Amino acid sequence: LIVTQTMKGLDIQKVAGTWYSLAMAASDISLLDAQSAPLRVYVEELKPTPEGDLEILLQKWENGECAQKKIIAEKTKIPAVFKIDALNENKVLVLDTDYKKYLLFCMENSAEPEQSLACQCLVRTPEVDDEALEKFDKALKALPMHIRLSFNPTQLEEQCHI
Ligand SMILES: CCCCCCCCCC(=O)O
Ligand SMILES: [Cl-]
Repeated sequence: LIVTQTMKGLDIQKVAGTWYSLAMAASDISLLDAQSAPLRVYVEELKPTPEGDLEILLQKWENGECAQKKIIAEKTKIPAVFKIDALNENKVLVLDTDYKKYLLFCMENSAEPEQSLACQCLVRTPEVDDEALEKFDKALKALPMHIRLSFNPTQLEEQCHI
């Protein structure tokens, strides 16, 4: 795979707290298409553990309902890159953040050709941050994305952005 945008000097303890999935993009349409597509996940909160792992609370559509999830992303030697345990190796990379307004991250299946990738623009507040979106869109220029979604403040205050 392919994301070579990573934040230098990341302090993971400082991303802790409330986030909103303002926008999402993926390499393949089917990753985000359906309400229950695999990477259509809505971030609720980031909880870095005191040993530097990253616990992720999120919502996902799974029954005919919005199910809650807890994902644990384990630290690696690279401060901006974490690994989620599965039948396959898949990583979380933090591309950019200011901790207090926005965070840009991607998730990719490692590895390899390249294939499969989804990125989000996270913001602290249920508001459309055009500047965070502009940085998201800048980051995505380097990537082979084929679907992009964006949410309005009303959806951002609903479960699964309904
Ligand atoms: C630093 C932002 C962390 C958010 C990463 C969300 C990972 C969800 C991957 C999944 O379970 O499909
Ligand atoms: Cl790490």
